[PDB]
Amino acid sequence: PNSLEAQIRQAMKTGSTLTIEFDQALNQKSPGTLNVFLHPANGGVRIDLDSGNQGEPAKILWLPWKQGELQTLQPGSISTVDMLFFTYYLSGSKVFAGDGGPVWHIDAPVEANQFWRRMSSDEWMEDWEVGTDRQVAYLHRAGQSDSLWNLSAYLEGAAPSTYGRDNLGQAVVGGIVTGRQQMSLYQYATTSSGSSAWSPLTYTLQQRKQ
Amino acid sequence: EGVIESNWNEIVDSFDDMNLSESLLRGIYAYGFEKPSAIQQRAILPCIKGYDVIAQAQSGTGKTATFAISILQQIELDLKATQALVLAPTRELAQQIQKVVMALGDYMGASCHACIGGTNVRAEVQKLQMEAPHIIVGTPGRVFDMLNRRYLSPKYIKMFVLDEADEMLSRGFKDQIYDIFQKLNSNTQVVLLSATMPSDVLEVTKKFMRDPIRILVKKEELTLEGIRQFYINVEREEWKLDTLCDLYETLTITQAVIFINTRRKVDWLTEKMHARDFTVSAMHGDMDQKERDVIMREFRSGSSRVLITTDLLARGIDVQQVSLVINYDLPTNRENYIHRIGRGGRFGRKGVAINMVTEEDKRTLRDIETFYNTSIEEMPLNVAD
Repeated sequence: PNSLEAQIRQAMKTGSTLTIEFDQALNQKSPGTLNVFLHPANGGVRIDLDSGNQGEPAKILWLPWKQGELQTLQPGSISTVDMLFFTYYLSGSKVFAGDGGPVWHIDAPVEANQFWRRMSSDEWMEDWEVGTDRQVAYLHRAGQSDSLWNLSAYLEGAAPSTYGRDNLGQAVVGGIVTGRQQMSLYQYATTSSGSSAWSPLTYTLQQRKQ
Repeated sequence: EGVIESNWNEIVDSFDDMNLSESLLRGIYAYGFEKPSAIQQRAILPCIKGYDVIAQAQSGTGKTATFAISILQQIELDLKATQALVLAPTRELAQQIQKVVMALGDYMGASCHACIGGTNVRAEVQKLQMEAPHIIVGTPGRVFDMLNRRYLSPKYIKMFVLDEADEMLSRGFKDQIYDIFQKLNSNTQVVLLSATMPSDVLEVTKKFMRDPIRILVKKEELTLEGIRQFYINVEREEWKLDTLCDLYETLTITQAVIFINTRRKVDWLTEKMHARDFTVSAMHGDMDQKERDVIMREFRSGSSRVLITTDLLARGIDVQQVSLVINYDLPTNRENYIHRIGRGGRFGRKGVAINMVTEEDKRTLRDIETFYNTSIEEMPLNVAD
């Protein structure tokens, strides 16, 4: 009926359920705009680089995961409207987003102090003054050693968003571009319970201490 | 430190045997250089001659001096136009490059500007409209901006340097880099320096270069730095299962991974741990790609607090975080050991691995530390997650 590209946007907007399946090979592709092929999976969508298997061509914003490092999607890559944004599955991983800023994917075991340190060499961060603030979406698995995610030392604002429980659970993070340097981020959790529905990933207001 | 591996056998161990202009030599000696590094002895020459180069080099003043010297030697000084474009992944690095470039080119009359922006995106534009610097160094976003807005010109650019490419592609500049290259002339010399050499960096060299010169430093890309490795004397095989269950009573374990040498034992152990009331997911080599996709999602979600699997070697396990990892079956060699418990990347250097050692095991490998070439303490009677 609707290209899969559209069915997905439908789920994100309304707040239905539609699981996403990623091929591990996507992690070989640097953050940026990427040509991928969507396939109908078992009550969701599969994303890989195979044209066969009733495949539908699409052009997304992609942010992979990389062991022992951060991966960053640059704001200047965010313009084409209704373009879909996806990051690899979150299973310990944190995701931090700036309103018209970059979007970082952090490997699970990276101490907050250490990733904050790396983030701040980025132009958008160097453009974020001690004493002033910005909008920030920030997701982290629930009940994980604070030193791995807690940014209270650097940011003053609403507490972070979370996925899972007792440091158990998977999350998926998607998005839809709504202009230049603007996109509406969504999410869904997978747990022993099963796969939850899509929902907004809000951006609260955070002030910068140091 | 790995071992140097070129496809260019020429080596020059003096700056005087490189046919550099006198003024450039003055700058090089005045800056304190006396004899070139391993990477300079191999890379500077193929650059001055104009060939595309790939150099696997750690960050430092010596690495920067490789492409700085090369660039300065090619500049046509009387041509008051930008002739070289260097991309770095941050404002900070870019500015350090400018410093180095200016110092060496000090006696030559070579101009070099840094596309930073900062608190001057309107001010610095007033200087670029006045003069086209010989060499421009900046970040990909900022450079691409200046090209689109016509404050920089690609017309006389014959030398294009990607510094810390692995970084830049981690920081999302792949698009901006691809876009900048599409604006440069066809015959443009590409020099690429990167400490790592993953798939997308290789892919870049394949698109931007022709029959390039490779200077690589092959070394293990997985390490045990930060992993706390332990071993338990189990005496005999039969008493492994009882030891494993006693670890669960002693230690706090969110999730765990257990490595096994054969499939027949993965299936044996999977059912025995079912019988002992454990949320377990099993994985082996005989499975398809779509099957393993399923048993991995179970584990990544929490449906299984335990993944028991076999050494894959070709396929890396899709595991992000785990309380610990258990060698229920000792790997047969250092490479397999490092695949199972070694981590990649510079950060999050932390883990726990426990190795089970039968008496037969000791006979076949005298000393575990020696056999795998790493520290492995006997497990204490304390608690380490």
